[PDB]
Amino acid sequence: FDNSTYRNLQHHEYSTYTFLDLNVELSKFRMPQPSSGRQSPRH
Amino acid sequence: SNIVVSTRTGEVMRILPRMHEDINEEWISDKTRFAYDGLKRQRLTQPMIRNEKGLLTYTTWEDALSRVAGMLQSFQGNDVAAIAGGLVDAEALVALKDLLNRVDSDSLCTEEVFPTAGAGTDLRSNYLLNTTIAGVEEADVILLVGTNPRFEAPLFNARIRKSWLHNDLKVALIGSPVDLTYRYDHLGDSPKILQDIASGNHPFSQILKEAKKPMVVLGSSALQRSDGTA
Repeated sequence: FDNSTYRNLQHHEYSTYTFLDLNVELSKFRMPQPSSGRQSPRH
Repeated sequence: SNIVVSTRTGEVMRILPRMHEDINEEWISDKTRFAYDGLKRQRLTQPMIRNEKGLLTYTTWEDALSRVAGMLQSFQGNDVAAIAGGLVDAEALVALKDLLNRVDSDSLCTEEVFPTAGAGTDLRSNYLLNTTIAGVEEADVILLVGTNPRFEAPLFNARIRKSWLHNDLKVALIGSPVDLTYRYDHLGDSPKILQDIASGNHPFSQILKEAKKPMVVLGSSALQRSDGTA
């Protein structure tokens, strides 16, 4: 067993759009959103 | 709109609103508030006649009134006529009506045309806002025909927006797609659509049918286009 090595080394290879790319990837797993009934409160 | 005129030493200083819950209730339009200075310019202050050269020259009340009286005694019947403007009051209107009735004249007309066919001014409900400005807050569907209430009646449009905000009021417009500061349904600008809504083809006929408190408002400006009777 090992309790001495830092294994959170992946945060050294995160680019500008990594968060947004992960969001685009996750978009397919999401459930459909609810609806208030209007396009916007200004409608 | 009910207003308060602030005057100092015989001069009009400013215009302020006056709370009247049924009409404007705290507000006035910009023309109401900021056009009082036009009362200090281009003012007619003395009676005027035409001299031998054809120009307008000052004269006394007696001379001008005598000239007008002579011309009014010369002619009678259809040859005497009157046209009333936009800022005339009921006292002056009834006085002028009586004066021309004395010479047997009925040619007493305004500048804004209204369809005289049918009832035609005989019934007072034929040319009025019967629902009233306050009643807008009770309606659920409103149709506006050939009008731009934002500029023709700013406080009426403010009441419409207040109802649209708080009562989820539905608004439709037949005419030009102007900006009313609130979102509405544009059904087109051709007057033919009206007959369609009367025929029942247009879905807004069904919307008005389902409406609990429907409201149909026709702009008096739309009656000036020589087909206002139709």
